[PDB]
Amino acid sequence: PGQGRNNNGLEIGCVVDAASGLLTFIANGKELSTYYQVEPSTKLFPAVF
Amino acid sequence: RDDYDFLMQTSTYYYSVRIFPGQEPANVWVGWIT
Amino acid sequence: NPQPVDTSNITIPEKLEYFINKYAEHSHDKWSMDKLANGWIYGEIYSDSSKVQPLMKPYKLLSEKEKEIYRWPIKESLKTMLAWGWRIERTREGDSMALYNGYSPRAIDMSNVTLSRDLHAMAEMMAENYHNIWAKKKKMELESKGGGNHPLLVPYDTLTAKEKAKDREKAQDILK
Repeated sequence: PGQGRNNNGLEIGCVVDAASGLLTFIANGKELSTYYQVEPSTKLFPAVF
Repeated sequence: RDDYDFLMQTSTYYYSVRIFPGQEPANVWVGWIT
Repeated sequence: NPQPVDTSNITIPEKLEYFINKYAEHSHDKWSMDKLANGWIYGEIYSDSSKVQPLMKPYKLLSEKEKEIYRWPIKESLKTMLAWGWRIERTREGDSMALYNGYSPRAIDMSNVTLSRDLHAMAEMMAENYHNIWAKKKKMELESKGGGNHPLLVPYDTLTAKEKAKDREKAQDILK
């Protein structure tokens, strides 16, 4: 939903659980529906496009 | 606030990306790559 | 000879009323930012000595008289841009935002928007029309008072960038 775009910079938080290979995201204090499951021994580089 | 023992025993890491005002969020992707 | 385009016969469509309201609220927000940064005296009451005139209440809370001072410039702006045969419409994004939805101002920065070649060209051309309107008014008043020749009464091409900055930024603001 179209926000005011002035309250604060859009802060997306990436969380990685290496013990379980779980990748989760937080939009603004709220957990996003999109999540990922990675194979063991994977190396993940924090990236922004 | 946080639990020191949980932090010591955990394997969960975090970072955050702040898209500044004036940059359209639809043109920014955030996550991980190999 | 300053000859601004005629807007007497043109009528703004009904769907543009929401646009006019939003632009007028945004202009009031910018103006509140400007004066509060300047050091203006906040508007709790109507006192002449302490310079508390405009009351800076929310545009919701402004009366119809104070609403018109912002809407009217937008009114002739839309009238000018439509008198040139231009096609303005509310797209799927506008439909989506329509479906979606004491005064502390909050005004979004507008310089962040990137303007294209064609919109930029029509921006300079409408800024030229704005300068023509101002030049006509200035000429009328100067031979009304019967004296003086204003240096800025010069063709828009002969105007400098700093002198054209007002009209350029107003055109960029409306297009953005």
